[PDB]
Amino acid sequence: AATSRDALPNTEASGPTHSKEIPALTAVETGATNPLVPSDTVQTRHVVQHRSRSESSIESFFARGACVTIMTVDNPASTTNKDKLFAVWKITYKDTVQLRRKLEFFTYSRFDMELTFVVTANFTETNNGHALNQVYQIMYVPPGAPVPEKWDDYTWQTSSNPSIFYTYGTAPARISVPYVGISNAYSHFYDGFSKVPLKDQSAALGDSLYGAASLNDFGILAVRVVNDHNPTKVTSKIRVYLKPKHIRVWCPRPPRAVAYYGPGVDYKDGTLTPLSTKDLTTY
Amino acid sequence: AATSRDALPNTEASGPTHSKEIPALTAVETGATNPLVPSDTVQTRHVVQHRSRSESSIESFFARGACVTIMTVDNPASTTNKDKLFAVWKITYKDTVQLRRKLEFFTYSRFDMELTFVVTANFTETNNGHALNQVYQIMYVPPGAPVPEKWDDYTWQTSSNPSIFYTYGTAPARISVPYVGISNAYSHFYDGFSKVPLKDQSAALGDSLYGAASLNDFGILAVRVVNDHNPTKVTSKIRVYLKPKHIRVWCPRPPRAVAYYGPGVDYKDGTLTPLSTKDLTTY
Amino acid sequence: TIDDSFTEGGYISVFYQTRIVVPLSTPREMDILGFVSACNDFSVRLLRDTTHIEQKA
Amino acid sequence: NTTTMHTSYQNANPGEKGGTFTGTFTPDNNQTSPARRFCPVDYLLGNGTLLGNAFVFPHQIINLRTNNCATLVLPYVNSLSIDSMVKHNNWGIAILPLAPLNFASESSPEIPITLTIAPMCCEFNGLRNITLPRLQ
Amino acid sequence: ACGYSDRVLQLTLGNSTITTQEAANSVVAYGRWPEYLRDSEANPVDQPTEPDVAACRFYTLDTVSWTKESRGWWWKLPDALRDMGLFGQNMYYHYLGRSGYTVHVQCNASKFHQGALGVFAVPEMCLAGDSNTTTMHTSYQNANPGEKGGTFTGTFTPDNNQTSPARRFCPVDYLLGNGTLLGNAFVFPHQIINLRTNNCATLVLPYVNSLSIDSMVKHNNWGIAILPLAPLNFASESSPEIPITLTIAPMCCEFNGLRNITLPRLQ
Amino acid sequence: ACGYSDRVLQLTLGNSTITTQEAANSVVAYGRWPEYLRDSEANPVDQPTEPDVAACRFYTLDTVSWTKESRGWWWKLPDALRDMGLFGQNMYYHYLGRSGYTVHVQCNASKFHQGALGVFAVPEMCLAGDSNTTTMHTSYQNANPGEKGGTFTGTFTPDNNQTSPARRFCPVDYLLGNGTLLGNAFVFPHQIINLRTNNCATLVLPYVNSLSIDSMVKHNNWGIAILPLAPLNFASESSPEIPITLTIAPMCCEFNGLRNITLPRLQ
Amino acid sequence: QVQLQESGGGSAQTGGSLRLSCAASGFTFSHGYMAWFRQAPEKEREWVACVRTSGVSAYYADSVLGRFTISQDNAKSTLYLQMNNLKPEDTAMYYCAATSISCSSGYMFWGQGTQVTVSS
Amino acid sequence: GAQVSSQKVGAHENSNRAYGGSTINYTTINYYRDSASNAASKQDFSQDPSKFTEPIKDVLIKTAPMLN
Amino acid sequence: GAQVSSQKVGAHENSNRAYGGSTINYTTINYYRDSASNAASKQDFSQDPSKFTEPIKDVLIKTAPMLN
Ligand SMILES: CCCCCCCCCCCCCCCC(=O)O
Ligand SMILES: CCCCCCCCCCCCCCCC(=O)O
Repeated sequence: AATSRDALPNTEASGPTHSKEIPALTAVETGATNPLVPSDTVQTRHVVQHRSRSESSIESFFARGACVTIMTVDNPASTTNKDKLFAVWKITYKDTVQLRRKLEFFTYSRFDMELTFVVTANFTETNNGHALNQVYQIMYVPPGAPVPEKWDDYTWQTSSNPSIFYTYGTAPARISVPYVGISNAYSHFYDGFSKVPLKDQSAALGDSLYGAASLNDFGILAVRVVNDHNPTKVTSKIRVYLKPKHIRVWCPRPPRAVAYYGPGVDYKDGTLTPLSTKDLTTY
Repeated sequence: AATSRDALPNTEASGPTHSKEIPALTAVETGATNPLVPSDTVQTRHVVQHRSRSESSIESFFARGACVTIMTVDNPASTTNKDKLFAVWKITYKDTVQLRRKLEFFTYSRFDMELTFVVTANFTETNNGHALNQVYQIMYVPPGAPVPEKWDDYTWQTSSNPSIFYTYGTAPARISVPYVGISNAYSHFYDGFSKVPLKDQSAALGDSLYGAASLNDFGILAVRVVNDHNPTKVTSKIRVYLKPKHIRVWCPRPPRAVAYYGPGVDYKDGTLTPLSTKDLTTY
Repeated sequence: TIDDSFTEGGYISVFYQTRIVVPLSTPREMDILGFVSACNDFSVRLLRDTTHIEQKA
Repeated sequence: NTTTMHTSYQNANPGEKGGTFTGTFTPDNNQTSPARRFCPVDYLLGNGTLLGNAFVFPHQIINLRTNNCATLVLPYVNSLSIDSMVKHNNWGIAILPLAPLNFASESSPEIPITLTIAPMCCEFNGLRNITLPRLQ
Repeated sequence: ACGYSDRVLQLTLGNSTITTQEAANSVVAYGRWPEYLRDSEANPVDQPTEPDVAACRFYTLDTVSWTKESRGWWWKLPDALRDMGLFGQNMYYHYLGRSGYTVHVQCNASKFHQGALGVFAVPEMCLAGDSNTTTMHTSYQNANPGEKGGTFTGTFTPDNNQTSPARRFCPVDYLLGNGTLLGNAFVFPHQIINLRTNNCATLVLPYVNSLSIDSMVKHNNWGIAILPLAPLNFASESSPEIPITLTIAPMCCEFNGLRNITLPRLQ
Repeated sequence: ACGYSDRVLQLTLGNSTITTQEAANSVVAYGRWPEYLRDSEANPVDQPTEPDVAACRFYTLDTVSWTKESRGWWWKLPDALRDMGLFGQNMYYHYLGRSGYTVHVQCNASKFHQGALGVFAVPEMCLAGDSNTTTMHTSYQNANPGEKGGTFTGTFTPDNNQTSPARRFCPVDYLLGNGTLLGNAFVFPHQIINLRTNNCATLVLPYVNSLSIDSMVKHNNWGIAILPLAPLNFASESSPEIPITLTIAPMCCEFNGLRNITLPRLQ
Repeated sequence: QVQLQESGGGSAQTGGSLRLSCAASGFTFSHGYMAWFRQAPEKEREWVACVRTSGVSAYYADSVLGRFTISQDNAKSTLYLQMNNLKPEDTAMYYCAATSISCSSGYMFWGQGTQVTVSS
Repeated sequence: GAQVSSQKVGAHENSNRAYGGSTINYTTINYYRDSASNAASKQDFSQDPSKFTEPIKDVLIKTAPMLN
Repeated sequence: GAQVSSQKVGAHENSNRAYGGSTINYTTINYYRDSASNAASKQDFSQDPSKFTEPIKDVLIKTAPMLN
């Protein structure tokens, strides 16, 4: 019943003391933190506490949208040699640093996921040519579904896939995705392997990655310019912003101290130094 | 219970007088203002007062939006020598004159703050080139948070910072910020220093500014063009308009007579002359 | 949450009250470990981005 | 005229001897070693505003023919409930002659002014070692 | 009155009994006691096998040594108990398995000895690799070092042989072996054996995972990391040595999907 | 049951807290706790200033040393606290002042150390002179040695320089520094720190005098004398050393007759 | 984009002198201070010297007193650090920390720094 | 949870069967959880300026001699 | 089926005849069938940290000796 926006426990006025009770003495061998408050050690007056923990609630701590990835696509001229650039990105929070570390404060989580799409385009070649306002399809390809090989192949029919046709210039795109995990919680860290190396099998056949569950965990997004070739080249950058809503978490873990290296927990050399120089007897 | 839109006290009909009571005589040594009304000194008729003080209420006096700052950014060509201009402005009402003086009518205040963003762009170089409608991120960097050093560095991920992606051409941008002060009122004037110059310390170590609290009081805003380099240069001006809502104030102070000079109370020479020439016996 | 004079916090110090005494055949020097924790009355506000991590390029 | 908010602590707090107002603003030109003090112009109430508006502050005017003293009880006023006294001054007591001194047909009259202030309802928190400020 | 103390503890599981006279109470991880799967959270449809007394008993892992040189030590559960009586047998015989533990670490000395050992319990204790070229490259054979377990190192030394990698964990001590400052290791349930005070660490651990029941062969639930917070010191000696012994007891263990035995390639 | 002991004591005054694990209970001098002046016994007519938290807190006096050579040590209250924060400030600002104290003497060692220290509290601890020619001749400057205090001597050596006397106390140890046999020193409230047992001495002292309130500058109420009943011994050593630290806390202090500050000639 | 860029090098013999500069841009709201900081090879970052906004009122660190000179040219929007009598203790990295300040400690903008080496 | 408030009619339209007459009201419904977000009510109180006009300890009676 | 919830008033406007005073509320009505689509309520519970602070089997009593 104690909500987030509740006033914190008050400070009780306590006077001088000379008794056989020892708030001050403990033993951190027990693993337990000694739970004291100012009054326990020094004389205090009465204080009606006003501050609340309101903002520090798990839900509020993740209430911000965050850039997960930057997908780049383009629409070149018809005569061109290179193909029209259409991107495919494996949906994961671990491509960027910020949001990841925040999510790493715990062992597991559940959250309905909100994605936002900020598209931004421009020309590239020195020319005064023209491009009419461009549209963009963002097709979510769940694991196993046919990944588009061309920018104009059958896959874009999306008879079952959930897509979003964004018209450039209008407000950023947004879609809601519930907790879609195969487990009873999303796993930030997975101490194990997908395969088991059997003895009646060759090492190769039984080998897999350390820390990985399913290579394809959530699927890929596919983004393409819908409008056809235009004599003047136009490149586009779609920025995805994720805001984890309705979030729950379990078992806290120490926050990442050294820079990330790969999708794993691994650390690169040359970054193994986080704390600076400070003399013990210097304030 | 006497509201803002209340009719003012009526004018009571009072006739001739010849008594030992003296409304007319006072003594402004007491500091107190003699509280009279027409009837006290001259014969009056009865008047049903219609006018109200409605508009003069503290809330209404600040009910206007006001230009606090003009932030300039640009998006130059990829080949260029100079970097893409991205501005960083220290959030303060004292950069402009108007709103400041209004806020200076008192010693302290509390107000939920509304900011509006009016962006306006144009080309610069003589050329007929093209730029597709540009987006703009306005990232609020609270004190201590990582200030962006590049236009494309990690900081723009904004995993915890509150940002606003404005698409050009749509209605001006607006966000609400509550009373975020560290004190129990915002301080317009602070007669004191942040540091104390101790005797067992060097003058340099104990020195600070006069009238300043915390150098970083509210943080900085960071604005950048989101779209990448475009062959034709496009400069942009983001105008911020603040409207202090839900405002309270305390202790009135004489309004600024001479032009402002710096963030302080200080006055420059050559501006020490506000009142003009008028002869004592000339209407 | 940053170094500031206006919002300074003070000083935490540790001094020998008496001294450390050990009998013979005993390590004459040892260690002390320090811990810190907020109290029930503690709170934090105005969410912001941290500097204790970054992504260079 | 070169450095805003530059008055040094030692000049900001002139203790019991206090300070004065001046009839003219004279900039400090020695940029080799600034004087770093307040130059509070009288008519500007020493803060860029016309003296005539000084009445918005609680006040009394000792007008010789009438009274002989001014008593102004002041409550604690600040943005915080309690604050560092060493660093910050709550109130300010400014005395300026609205009407110049005149006595008989004399050229040099003189009369003294004495200030007696009494702290009230004072409370202090966070007891520690004594601060020896650098006042000079 | 009768003399009941926090230091004196007698734990009993099955046919094994652990005693102690210098304890520091006991730790129930996240306050939850280990338990059997409730119909509400059930997942596999078959009748689960609960070995009970057969597997719910203390098993002593070979004893390691502690010297001034020691950086650290680590194990994985259920991994560590992969070859402990019926628990292992049952483990290898089923596709799924969930188990909790009563971890008791034993390390005594004299009132003339000094130091501190922090036995930490980390659910999903992922450790870091040894290559600056290949992320997440530690091979299964090095990920699961059984009852002998592993250690922590004082320096990160990259593996350069790209002709045949060493594919192991190089878990830097101060980084708790996972890129985070050790000082924060207390967020995990824990006890610190500080010689002058106690002589043992008891950490009861409930089953913790993202799933109700999971493949034990493939995945380790908990992690037991022991690193000397205070280095070992004894008298005016240059080479002191005292042993550390780990005895872990699986609790409320249940296994589903009975099939032929898995003979893993451990070497 | 819960483990409450006589040895474990936590005292708190204002913003200071004293703990201890090897105490021998505590002494309330003459059973009376220090208290504020009651209207029944009031004397000065003005509103007394009661500094409370401002002065009622523990103040540590510089630490002295204990060796086999040590004869003794002594202090005077309020004298000893003449330069301790606000208590001193207030002391110097008033003509009258009454205060009680919570004297805590700290001196720990090893179970291998041996000796006993008798911390005695003597109200009106008058000490003897050093001249065989002039009685009651000790000068104020020598009567009040502040926080550094004084010592006892093993032999009485008269002062012969009658050209310029030394005018100090020569307090013979066995004579308790006042012409009486030490063995009778127990009639005063006291505790004896006997190394093998305890580690501290706590003597709460109420205001004791012939007047309800008195000039603190001029007169000392109590006296804290510490003399080794059993000499210091450690191992088979020739020069052992252990420190003694005094922390005193004024209690229920009240001052009357506020005036300008007194700058005494202490040197 | 308050661009603070140091210059001045660092490879002099023991006893010489170097001119450490710093190009400033963006919006340096004059009022406040502008300064210099050193990190040293293996020590804590230490304050060198601070000069006032436009005012040539400054201070120096006890260690560097008189041997370092910090000025400015607000026309050229630059600050300068002349350093005479370089020594083995002065060998270190130097940073132009010129923003906000108000004193000799607060900042929102630093530079990339440059290394100095007084060899002998 | 709509907030219906009345308006101070100024220019009266030739109506008392819709406008002009029968008290004109307006509806308001907040759209956000934060108090900061709300629209400025404008239904504020006024007060006695005596706290500034008569900062005297003994009550000011206009009809009598100020200094008595 | 509107959801009316109250707000924790921070900066009080000079009103108690519309704002400031008489408890400020806000309306919310879901627009989709999916729970995922809803706006984040923010009316969340807090709890006892003892599950982390005191992970001990026998209750921790601050006033007594830890190890008894
Ligand atoms: C139109 C998009 C529809 C569906 C999008 C599916 C992407 C889901 C991404 C969820 C990320 C949760 C990460 C937790 C990792 C884990 O489960 O172990
Ligand atoms: C997205 C922007 C979020 C936060 C913006 C914070 C800026 C707050 C500015 C408040 C100005 C109040 C000025 C009063 C001065 C004072 O407190 O002394």
